[PDB]
This record gives sequence, structure tokens and C-alpha cells, in this order.
Amino acid sequence: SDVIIGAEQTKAYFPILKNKRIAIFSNHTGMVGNKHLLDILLENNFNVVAIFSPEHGFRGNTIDSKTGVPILSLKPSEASMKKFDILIVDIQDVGLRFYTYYISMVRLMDACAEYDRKILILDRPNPNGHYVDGPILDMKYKSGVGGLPIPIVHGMTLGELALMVNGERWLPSSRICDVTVIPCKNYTHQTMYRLPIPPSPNLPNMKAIYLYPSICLFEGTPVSLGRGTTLPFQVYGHPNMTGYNYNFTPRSIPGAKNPPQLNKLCHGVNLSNLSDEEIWKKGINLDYLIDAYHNLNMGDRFFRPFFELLVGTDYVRKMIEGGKSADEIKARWKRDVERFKIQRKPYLLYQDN
Ligand SMILES: [Cl-]
Repeated sequence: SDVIIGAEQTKAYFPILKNKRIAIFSNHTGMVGNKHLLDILLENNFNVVAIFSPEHGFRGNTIDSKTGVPILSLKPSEASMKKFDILIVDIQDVGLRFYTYYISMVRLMDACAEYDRKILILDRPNPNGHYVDGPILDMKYKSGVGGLPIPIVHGMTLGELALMVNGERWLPSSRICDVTVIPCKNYTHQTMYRLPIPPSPNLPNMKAIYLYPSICLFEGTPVSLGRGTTLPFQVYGHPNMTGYNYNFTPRSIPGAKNPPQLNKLCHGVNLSNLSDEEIWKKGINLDYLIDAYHNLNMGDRFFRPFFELLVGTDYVRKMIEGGKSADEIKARWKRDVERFKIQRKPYLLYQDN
């Protein structure tokens, strides 16, 4: 039967929270029915004293007006750390190295470690938890879009990843944080969990989430990936691309106000009718990037300087420019992926794939 997320398992963690001053790291996805975890805890007479959000606050658009709890955008101040005993993580991730909630989580783990506070992670599925793919990030390229030496698609839940951050000593000053994970039930690393609530505005559906590992690489290029359209992360195109049977024009819309190629007719490819199965078969698929590179004929200027910060190694640009195939390039990282699957194994909380 169906996945039971950590936050649903109140008999597992309500006793942990009893009599404690509680902070929560979450956003609008941290819901069980039409209540935020914050609301459920307050209704059960728990003392929630603060919420940390990677956006403004968790109501999807510095004090929550429904509850009066202070709301803190994301390290935390010393003053804030003193206010609570336990921090709860409850947030829906998408499983990519360049999707940044885990970097916020690592920041909070470091702070909690320094201040001797416990973290409780109410685990949620990784919708891309069914595979591991891409180069391990070279730490020459550590950045705002890549915080740990992990593959592009790491395959782990935030709870698993937290355990790995501790065990591999990936926090600053090599601290470990006291972490308890409430694991999901009815969940393996083959389960294909579908997100009820969009995790970001331009990841509106599962097609976008499944294509994201391949298509977000275009953020290291001038190519539009459909922000400003009905099909974000499900198309690619550019005004200069030539010879294509699909076109779109990005528009200035809420959450995509000043999108790439705004008000330009972009020529390209519609991927929105690929089956979920055929996306799963291919994992990170460099076909799209290679197609656009060769079509545009602008040589190395196709790749933004920070392409490497997204892909995590220097050889992808070089091999594309050298005329190598998608399969050749992808094969180069197979060993990295093999090794990471071994490295992560002690930290998995669910059946491996
Ligand atoms: Cl977005």
C-alpha cells in the first residue's frame, strides 16, 4: 500500500517532542492534509517557537499571522539557536545536487551541532530516489548550486543524506549533529512517489521532476527550458535554433517574471509527451544538450562559465565540443556512480535499488 511519510506517524514522534521547545525547517510542502506540520503541532499543544524557511515562510505567500510563530528566512543567529531544544526538518525535495534545500539543511546541522541541539527529520520520499547518476561533484566546483561530493542524482532521501553528512564528516569543523530520522513506511528506492504539492513553481508536475536532471543543465547555457510557458522543464528551445517542429514564447508570468528569452519566439523540442517510463530508462540524458549545442553553432559560448558548477566536472563541456556522443560522455561517470552507491550504502534507510 501507499507511502506513509514520517510526519503522518505521530505516535512515533509526538513523545520526542513532548515538553520541548520546537523549531521547524519547512515550507509549503510540509503539510499533512490542509494543515502545515506547524498547525498540527500547535493543535496538539506542542510549543513551536520558530520556523526556518528556505523561501519567505511556509504559507506559500517575520511572524506567521495564523499562529504568531516567528518566521526566519535562510545560518541562524545565536539568539535564535537559544530559543529551541529540537529542530524538525519536514520538507519535500526532488533529489538533485543543484536543488538546494539540502544545503540549507547542512547549514542547520552545522549550527545544531555547534549549539548541541537535536534534529528530528520527518522523512519524505525522493521522487528521483530510484537511481544514482552523473559525475560526483569535484570540490573545485563547490558552490551555491552544489554543496557536497555527491552525484547529480544522488538517490537519497533528506534523512539518508543527513546520516551521510554526519558519517562522512561533511559538516564544517567536522562536527556531528544529533539526528533522528522517522523513516517513511511502504517505501523503497524503487517506489515512484508522486508529489501532491509542487515543490517549486516551475516544477508543476511529475514530468518536469523526472526531466529536471537532464533539462536543468540548460541553465548553464542560453537555451530556454520553458520558464514562462505552460511546460517548464518539459521543452527546450532558443530564438536562434533552426530546423525545429515546435516553438514557444516565454511570457512574463508570476514566478517566471523575467524568464530566459522573454517574449522571444523559441524554436526547439517538446518533451512533455514522453512517457514517465522512457524518461526513467534514460536517467540523465545528454542528448538534449548536445542537440542544442550543435544546432546553435556558437561554439564554446554556448556554455556559461558556471556550466561546470552544475555538472560538477570539466570533461562534459570538453567532450561535447570534441564531438563525443551522449553515451560516451555518460559512460565516463559510471564508475563514480558505482563508487557512490557503495559509499552511501551504510546511510540508506530503505531497500536499495
Ligand atoms: Cl521556480
